[PDB]
Amino acid sequence: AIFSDRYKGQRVLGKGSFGEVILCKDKITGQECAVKVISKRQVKQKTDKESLLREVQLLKQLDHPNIMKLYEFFEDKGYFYLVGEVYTGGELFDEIISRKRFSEVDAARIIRQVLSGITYMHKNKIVHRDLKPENLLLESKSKDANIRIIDFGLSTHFEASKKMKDKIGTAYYIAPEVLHGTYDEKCDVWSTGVILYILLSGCPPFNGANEYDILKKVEKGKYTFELPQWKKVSESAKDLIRKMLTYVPSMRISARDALDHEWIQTYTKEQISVDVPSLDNAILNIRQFQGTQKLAQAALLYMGSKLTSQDETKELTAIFHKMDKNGDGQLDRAELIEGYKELMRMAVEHEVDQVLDAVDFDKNGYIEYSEFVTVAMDRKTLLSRERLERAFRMFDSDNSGKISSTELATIFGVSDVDSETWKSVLSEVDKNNDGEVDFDEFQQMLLKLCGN
Ligand SMILES: CCOc1ccc2cc(-c3nn(C(C)C)c4ncnc(N)c34)ccc2c1
Repeated sequence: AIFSDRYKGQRVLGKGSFGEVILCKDKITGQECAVKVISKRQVKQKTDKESLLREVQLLKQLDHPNIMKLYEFFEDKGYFYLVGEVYTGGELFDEIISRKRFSEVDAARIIRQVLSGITYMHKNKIVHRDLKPENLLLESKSKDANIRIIDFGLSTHFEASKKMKDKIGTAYYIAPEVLHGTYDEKCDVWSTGVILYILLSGCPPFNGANEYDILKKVEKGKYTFELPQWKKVSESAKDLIRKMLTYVPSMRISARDALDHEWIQTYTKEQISVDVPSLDNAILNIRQFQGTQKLAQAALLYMGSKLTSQDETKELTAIFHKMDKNGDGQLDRAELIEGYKELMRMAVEHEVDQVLDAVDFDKNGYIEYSEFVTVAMDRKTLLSRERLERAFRMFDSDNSGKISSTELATIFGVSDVDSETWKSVLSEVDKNNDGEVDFDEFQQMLLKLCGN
């Protein structure tokens, strides 16, 4: 059983935990699916293979409406291919930030689904460990949509990368016992409690300028309902949170018992009989929170893609150089395709043609391969550049066009860019920056922060 015999790649869905997720189509039935591809080289394995294979076969037999459905598993010399159901509703928080109203009832409905999925996985002795908002996908982009939890089972068998672009935003949700090494299924209740806290206040209970500051707060395990917006929240909501954020895991409430809590029972009634004050301050805070996380994430991805495109620019140039036996710097369509594939080994027809459209619209003859390389690599970094700009614009909620030094400090702290380093970089871009930057200056900073 070879993966490529059955599935063809259609389009990339993203780079989630442990590797790329590619939208694929069954070659016979047309069935679309989301395949997580884990590189055995890039990602280390924790357990023996037998244990991994058994857990995988178990997961194929489990079905729950709030857990991502796993269909199939493949393996070759380099990779694992995990074939899951594709969900098109995006990440929960990216929906939440577009809503005009949000109440305790909305929060309770969300958390009841998460707790239902978790309870079922815990019954089968499967622990997530890395539960966070990113792992809550929607079937459709609407507040009416079901939540599907992704990544159950992976933490037990795969080591997470320490690359900051991957470990960004993780510190808020991780249980203290996970930091110290002894953990069980209760760690998922803790992570869910942090998410619930954020839904109801828009602020993480354990917050900080950078990873270590956040982790230090999580380890001490102390948090409060001191913020003004907690006055708008029921005592019942707060009581559940206290049980879910109980430090010693044996004293911490179970996912199953959390489903039986008064708050869940009361606020998830299909008929909203209780007061429904919109948590307006929480929505504004959550928008700020999401915006900050997505911008820091986009910033790191942009720098990563800039480095990647630097390499591939040199490699592709060398590839074409070898093919340039004439030494005239010009190649035809055929040769450009071969070289583009030669780099890929280190759809293709159509991508080349998009480049040739800009270079030689008429296509009357040969193409300066140097001209080609630029446009080829330039447009390949488009997604990251456009996503960076979109994230900047979304973070800039008042449409000021600027981000302040306080905001830069938050964004770079989350990104693990050193305070003195980015300040120095700012000074070089704009000596009279006046404690704020526009998008262009922000982008210039990112470029200097990755050796450009
Ligand atoms: C034993 C677990 O095996 C799997 C198999 C498939 C998976 C697909 C996704 C997924 N990511 N994304 C984007 C956010 C990058 C998705 N988008 C839509 N649907 C999806 N299903 C995913 C995540 C985890 C998965 C784990």
